[PDB]
Amino acid sequence: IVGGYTCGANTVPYQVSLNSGYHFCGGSLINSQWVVSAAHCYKSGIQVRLGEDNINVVEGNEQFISASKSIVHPSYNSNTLNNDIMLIKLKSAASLNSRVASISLPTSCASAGTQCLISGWGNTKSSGTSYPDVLKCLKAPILSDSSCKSAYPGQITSNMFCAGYLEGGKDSCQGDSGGPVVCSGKLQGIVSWGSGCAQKNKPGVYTKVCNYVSWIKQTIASN
Ligand SMILES: NC(=[NH2+])c1ccc2[nH]c(-c3cccc(OC4CCCC4)c3[O-])cc2c1
Ligand SMILES: [Ca+2]
Repeated sequence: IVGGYTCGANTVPYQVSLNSGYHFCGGSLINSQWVVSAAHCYKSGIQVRLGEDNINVVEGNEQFISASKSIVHPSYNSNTLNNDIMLIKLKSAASLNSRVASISLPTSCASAGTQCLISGWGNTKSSGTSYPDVLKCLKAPILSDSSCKSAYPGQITSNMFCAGYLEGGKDSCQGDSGGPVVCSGKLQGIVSWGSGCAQKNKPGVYTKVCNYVSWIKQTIASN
């Protein structure tokens, strides 16, 4: 996160770290055995880490659970990043409490102007790499489709939305991929891509979760 602040230990209880010997993406806990992330974060050998704050130290509250299966959306296109969503089933259910909790799926899409919280252990510099130890947060508004599309002409599909600041300085970045964009207590986005990080007129692009609520439910129900 660039231009973000320290969230505070466990203040974001649905945030998970996807790890394979190092943190590479984020994800959101939606129920004791399922997490939602970005299809582009897929790999084998993923251990899901819950109750994390500082990713390099064990401080208590952490639950490390291996992933049983990752389900990349059947229509994910790695060249356009359209349908950039994946579901991971955990080997065992997580113990939920106030430090580890799931987040709710939306009943409706959100509108431009809605303020959302984005979190992650991704890069904090726009020019260079600086990865934090603790979880960073950023409050960002969903942008209008005309501003999104004027920013990335021909690259936005209807399963994407832009959120951020066109002046630059505050944005999500690499390492945050796969994680949550929560608005009014509902998971509305998944960190997906953008051009550089916190650059002027290049806001972040997120996977529009409201368009997959039925797919997520049908898939969890059949697995
Ligand atoms: N400007 C933004 N709001 C933004 C948001 C998410 C991003 N993710 C990335 C990104 C860049 C290089 C590699 C990535 O994923 C690989 C790391 C782990 C496995 C996949 C990214 O997600 C850039 C990037 C930029
Ligand atoms: Ca830790």
